[PDB]
Amino acid sequence: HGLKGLNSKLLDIRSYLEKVATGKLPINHQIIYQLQDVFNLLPDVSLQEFVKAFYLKTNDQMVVV
Amino acid sequence: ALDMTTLTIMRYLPREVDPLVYNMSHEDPGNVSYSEIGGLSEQIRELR
Amino acid sequence: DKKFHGILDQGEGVLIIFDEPPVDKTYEAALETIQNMSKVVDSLYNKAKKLT
Amino acid sequence: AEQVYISSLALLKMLKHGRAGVPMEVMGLMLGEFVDDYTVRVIDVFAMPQSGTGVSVEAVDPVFQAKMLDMLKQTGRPEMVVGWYHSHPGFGCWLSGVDINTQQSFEALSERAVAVVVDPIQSVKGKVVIDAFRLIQALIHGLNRHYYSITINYRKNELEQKMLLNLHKKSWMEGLTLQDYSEHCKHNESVVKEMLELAKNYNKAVEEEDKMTPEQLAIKNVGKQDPKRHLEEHVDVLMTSNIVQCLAAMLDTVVFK
Amino acid sequence: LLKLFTTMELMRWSTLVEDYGMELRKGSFGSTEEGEKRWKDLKNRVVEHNIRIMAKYYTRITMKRMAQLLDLSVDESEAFLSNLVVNKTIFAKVDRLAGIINFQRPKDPNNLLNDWSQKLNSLMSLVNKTTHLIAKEEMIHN
Repeated sequence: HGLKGLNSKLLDIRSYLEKVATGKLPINHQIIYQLQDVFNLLPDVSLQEFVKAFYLKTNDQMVVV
Repeated sequence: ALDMTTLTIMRYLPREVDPLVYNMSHEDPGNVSYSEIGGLSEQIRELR
Repeated sequence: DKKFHGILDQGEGVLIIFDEPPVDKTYEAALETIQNMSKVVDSLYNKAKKLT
Repeated sequence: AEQVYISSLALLKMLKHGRAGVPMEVMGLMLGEFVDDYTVRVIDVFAMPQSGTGVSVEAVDPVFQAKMLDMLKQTGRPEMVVGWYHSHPGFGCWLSGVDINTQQSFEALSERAVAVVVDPIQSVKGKVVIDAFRLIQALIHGLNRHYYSITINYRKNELEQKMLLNLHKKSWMEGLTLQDYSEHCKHNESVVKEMLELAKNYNKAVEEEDKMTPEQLAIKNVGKQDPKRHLEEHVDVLMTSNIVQCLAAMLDTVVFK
Repeated sequence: LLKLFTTMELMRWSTLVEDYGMELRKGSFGSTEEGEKRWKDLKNRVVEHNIRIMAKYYTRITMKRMAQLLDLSVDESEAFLSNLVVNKTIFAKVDRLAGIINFQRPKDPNNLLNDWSQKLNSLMSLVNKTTHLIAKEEMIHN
């Protein structure tokens, strides 16, 4: 139910930005800032760090299961 | 206060005092001061 | 004597210290549970041979 | 054969006012229409103010009433006063004689007016208790003697329900939320630990009761807490709680990137 | 002065002493006894200050350059750091062999995961908050 929710919000922002580039997009430099901040918050990174965190965690879950 | 059918609180009250605490409290009216008696300012002062 | 958890490297004349704290409790209780169960199984089968 | 249909908004306003008044038998009026001799429909309700005394004839307030009536006219809710609700909290659904007299005062207004008794407290979450009926446990008061029961149903809409579904739904940002891990670990470490002490309990009950019957059994297990329903029940939390947490991560890692 | 200890930046002792020494001493920091004793504290507070901010920015640090930053040599530093960790005012762990001070705390998979879990949540609000604006414009725009 949450996943369905997500996909919806992303649409919204997507075609809006189009309307930005078409629908006489005024500017809203206040939104674009926030989009950027959404990207900057994007967890990358199958990094040697995370790859271990998740791994060490999943195992704990296995023991309980 | 409690209810007679619903049997729930009908209204909280305070701590009563029965019909005996009045007779010894608000009732018993003392008389004349201590001067009325004496013969031994011993206990009169001692108690005071 | 297990005081501070480290090791001496005499080659370089160094002392290493470590910050141990991994002896996990969960996994311990899990192993203990396996023991109590490994007793319950036997006792369970002790009734089976009788009912079978 | 005769029946009433009680719209949803009516019933919820009903139970709300009743449950709010505990325990002074509130009252209010019912707005609706008489379809035929076999039907009364109640689409609306409004609430009647309280008074130093319980529900009774004068409890009905004419000023208040009409004052509400016209007010609703402006909103197009024009409909007869078809009956009057009421509540007998804790005492089930029946009319006291005092309920009766008033019911008569609503007979001479309309011969088909009905009485509706709601019982807030007992009314369980399952099948809400409601009762509607008119004059001539409850049999003590002459359920069939002075008055007689009726039947009830509920006019519905596919949407109404649809709103109500989300009642016990979740939030939005929900589904992707990952409870504090570290804190979770305690559940598995603390939960598993508590179970450990039980593991031996189950062992002792199998080695013991192993040689008994059910009558002897009631003596054992009505007393203490058999460790059977504890291990099975306890495993429930670990299972699903862990799976949801494990699953949640699996999605956040792949999805959120 | 107060504005100098509010903000977060390196102090460099000498410049401070030069600029403020005169104006301080004039006020009725006194002799070389009870008052003068304050001069040593002030130096301490300065050290605690720089070492207090480095802990903010730098994830790792070295030795020499750290001395340079704190003016003090290898000793005045190691000592200042030791006293701070003893009494506890930072989490720093050294690697002695003429090398590296290490200021990063010791988190565990669980700690790293918290940051990720927390990040995800904050993003949601960016994805949720960010929705109303998009709509507000459509209604106010067309």
